[PDB]
Amino acid sequence: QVQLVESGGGLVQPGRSLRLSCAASGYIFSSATMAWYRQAPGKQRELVASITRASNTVYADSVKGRFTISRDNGKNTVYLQMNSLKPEDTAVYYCNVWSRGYWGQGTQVTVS
Amino acid sequence: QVQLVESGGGLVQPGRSLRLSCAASGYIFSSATMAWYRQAPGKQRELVASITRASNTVYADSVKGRFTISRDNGKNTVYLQMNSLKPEDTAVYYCNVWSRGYWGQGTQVTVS
Amino acid sequence: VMKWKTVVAIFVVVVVYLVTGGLVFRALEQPFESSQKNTIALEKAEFLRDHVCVSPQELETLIQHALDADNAGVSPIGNSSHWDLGSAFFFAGTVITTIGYGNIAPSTEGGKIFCILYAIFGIPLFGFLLAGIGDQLGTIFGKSIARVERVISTILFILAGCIVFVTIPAVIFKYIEGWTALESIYFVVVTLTTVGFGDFVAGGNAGINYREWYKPLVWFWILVGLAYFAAVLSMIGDWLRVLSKKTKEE
Amino acid sequence: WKTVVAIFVVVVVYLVTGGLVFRALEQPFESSQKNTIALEKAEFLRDHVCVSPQELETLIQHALDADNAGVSPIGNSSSSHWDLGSAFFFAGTVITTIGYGNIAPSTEGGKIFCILYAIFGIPLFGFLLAGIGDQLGTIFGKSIARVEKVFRKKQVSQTKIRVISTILFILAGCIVFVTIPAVIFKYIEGWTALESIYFVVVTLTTVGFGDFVAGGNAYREWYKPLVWFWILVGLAYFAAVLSMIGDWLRVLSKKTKEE
Ligand SMILES: CC(C)CCC[C@@H](C)[C@H]1CC[C@H]2[C@@H]3CC=C4C[C@@H](OC(=O)CCC(=O)O)CC[C@]4(C)[C@H]3CC[C@]12C
Ligand SMILES: CC(C)CCC[C@@H](C)[C@H]1CC[C@H]2[C@@H]3CC=C4C[C@@H](OC(=O)CCC(=O)O)CC[C@]4(C)[C@H]3CC[C@]12C
Ligand SMILES: CC(C)CCC[C@@H](C)[C@H]1CC[C@H]2[C@@H]3CC=C4C[C@@H](OC(=O)CCC(=O)O)CC[C@]4(C)[C@H]3CC[C@]12C
Ligand SMILES: CC(C)CCC[C@@H](C)[C@H]1CC[C@H]2[C@@H]3CC=C4C[C@@H](OC(=O)CCC(=O)O)CC[C@]4(C)[C@H]3CC[C@]12C
Ligand SMILES: [Ba+2]
Ligand SMILES: [Ba+2]
Ligand SMILES: [Ba+2]
Ligand SMILES: [Ba+2]
Repeated sequence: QVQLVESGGGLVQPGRSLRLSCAASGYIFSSATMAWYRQAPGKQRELVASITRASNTVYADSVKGRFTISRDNGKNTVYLQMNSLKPEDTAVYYCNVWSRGYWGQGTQVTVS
Repeated sequence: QVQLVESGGGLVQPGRSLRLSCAASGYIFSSATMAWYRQAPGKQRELVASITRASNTVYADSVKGRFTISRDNGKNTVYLQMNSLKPEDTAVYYCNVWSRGYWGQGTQVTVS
Repeated sequence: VMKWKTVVAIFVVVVVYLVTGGLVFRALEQPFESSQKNTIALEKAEFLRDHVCVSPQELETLIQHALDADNAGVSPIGNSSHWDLGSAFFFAGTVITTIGYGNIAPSTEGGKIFCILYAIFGIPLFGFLLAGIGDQLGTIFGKSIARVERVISTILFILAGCIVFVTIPAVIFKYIEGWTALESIYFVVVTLTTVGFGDFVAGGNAGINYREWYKPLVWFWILVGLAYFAAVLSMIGDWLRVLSKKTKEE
Repeated sequence: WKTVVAIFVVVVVYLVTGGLVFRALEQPFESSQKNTIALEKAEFLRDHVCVSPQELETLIQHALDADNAGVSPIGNSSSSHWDLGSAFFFAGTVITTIGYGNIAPSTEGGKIFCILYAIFGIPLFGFLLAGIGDQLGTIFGKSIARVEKVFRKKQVSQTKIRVISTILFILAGCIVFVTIPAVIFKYIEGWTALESIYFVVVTLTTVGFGDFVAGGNAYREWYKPLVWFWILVGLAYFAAVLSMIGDWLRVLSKKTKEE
């Protein structure tokens, strides 16, 4: 049973930093590619960041240079360091096992 | 000026073999990936076969084991050996420089 | 045996050779690399235009995911195992010959431990065989040179050896692998000098149905070709010592 | 020829033996990895209906073949691996015969130059590596002169003095050229203890697969030249150790031939 538990969301001030975490279980984490998505109220699911099995990172152009995805294979947790938050980042963030259909519950991050 | 001249199409009998060719010019052919597409009357453009710069071939599941794409870098020509033709292969075949927007005129292949 | 004064002088020569070589390699490759990196971006942009449902970050994640999986031992193409007894026997050869193309490499923890031990005893074990092959080739050349009977003999050894071990195999590689005359010569040199970049590997394309005798004949050519290149590189190493001794006196 | 054909059979046996061990260790894990990659591609095709399986396969193959041909399909780069810095280190892989393959000539002119570069560069480097080995042997000979003086007064047999000295040379050399650098590689590149040891062995034995390369992931200013200085002294140490193993096989074969 693949389970993805998220943490670190909530209401924050614009400009201030925030950190999301994702406790993964039920699968070989070391060889899988992790990813973070965001569901804006008036928009569709959008890929935010993705860290491959060899720790290589890929980011959305809107979050480039501000957000930083990092994996801790020892603790099976994928992080998303969201710095310099703009009101445009207000969305529900989901933790995903890229191209495997495994999704988390979703943590609401509100920037206002 | 990129030009792709096609040859070898036309009316053929079902089961019988047919060979399409594509004389390429106006670009570095050695490093480019060649591809063949087919426009069926009641369907959209469909990738048939594609040979990469390192001569690796990729085929559509409908033409697997029957069609064979091969490149002759010495003569700048990409071939499509269509064997055991079924009436389902009746379509306009286009020669393409995969992911470069360069297309040929299109040769009608009719199997009946 | 060798004094530190000579060692530090030889070290400066090698650093000069490396900086000089690097400058030639940069001038020969960087303009073409910039040209190739522009066409790859154009291809990715045209792919994104043709497939609207795929975002640039999704395409970039997919490309990175495919490259990292391929580098980790798992090919992201198809649904053709490179660890079958056939390819595994030839991989074991690249270890003991120190060619190490890298096309096939251990991914399992146990495979990495075994590969360390395999090279430790396998490389000196192969060195004994390569010394014997070189003596057998030298005895075969000595028997042919006796019929002809030193400067002319060394030029004949180099020329005839270049025909049977370099040109003849490269012609076969051009007619089989579809490589150009230059790419085939480049492959022969890189292979028989144990450099083994891995960019060109004989019997690597999945599309072409290779002959049964093809793969073992390439590995037999490697065995005799390594022994020939070791003799030629030793002659060049000896030539540099004679050239250095003549320049030291003058 | 009788000894040569006997040694050839030994090598073929060693190759078939090794090939069987490698297949048993890798094939089950390779089949497991090739199933999860297919599942990921299938789920990608479900999530992106506008992309056909043959188009996805063409894209993946196109990216792998472009990377293998010298052009990285990652990023836009307005990170060139042909700048003087990386070009100097590439030239090193040629003369040392390590040849990782991470960087390789793509131009016709670069392939012609690389052929000539190895022809004169490999024997030129061999002369330097011989001098480095003599300097390391002189440094070890100076250190062993103090240890052998303590063993001389302890009445240890003269033949056993050389036996203890060879074990000390191997042990001390394995510390400074194998363990110490691999610990640094683990703390810098993020490689595991086994992957770092595997890298050190593969590099210093001139095998150079290219799967593990120092300073490759997109480092400190002193890192890259210190890695290549370690290569220079480490190659000379590994040459001496592999020569000792080659000499021990000759002594072992001579003892077995008599008995
Ligand atoms: C798949 C392809 C690329 C393989 C390449 C073919 C090689 C395996 C061939 C090409 C030339 C051959 C060599 C050509 C000449 C000789 C000399 C020959 O010597 C004799 O028979 C002595 C003759 C005499 O002096 O009377 C021994 C085999 C050998 C080294 C041959 C060994 C096999 C070689 C290297
Ligand atoms: C493929 C391209 C890079 C051209 C290759 C040209 C070679 C034929 C050159 C490049 C460097 C040259 C060497 C540079 C330095 C020396 C030292 C020189 O000896 C001395 O000057 C004595 C003092 C010292 O040991 O340096 C003798 C010639 C030699 C081996 C040279 C021989 C000819 C070499 C190998
Ligand atoms: C980026 C990282 C991975 C680089 C790895 C570091 C190496 C460059 C270091 C690690 C251990 C070092 C060696 C440790 C010990 C010695 C003995 C030393 O000998 C003496 O100074 C003589 C002492 C005496 O006997 O009195 C000469 C340098 C050398 C070979 C060192 C050379 C540099 C080495 C190989
Ligand atoms: C990493 C794994 C594969 C274990 C490695 C074990 C090695 C220590 C073994 C593998 C093959 C062995 C060799 C196989 C054959 C011989 C020939 C033997 O000599 C003879 O029998 C004389 C006749 C002949 O030349 O074959 C002397 C031991 C030796 C070198 C063996 C020494 C020990 C070796 C290198
Ligand atoms: Ba390699
Ligand atoms: Ba090598
Ligand atoms: Ba590679
Ligand atoms: Ba005593």
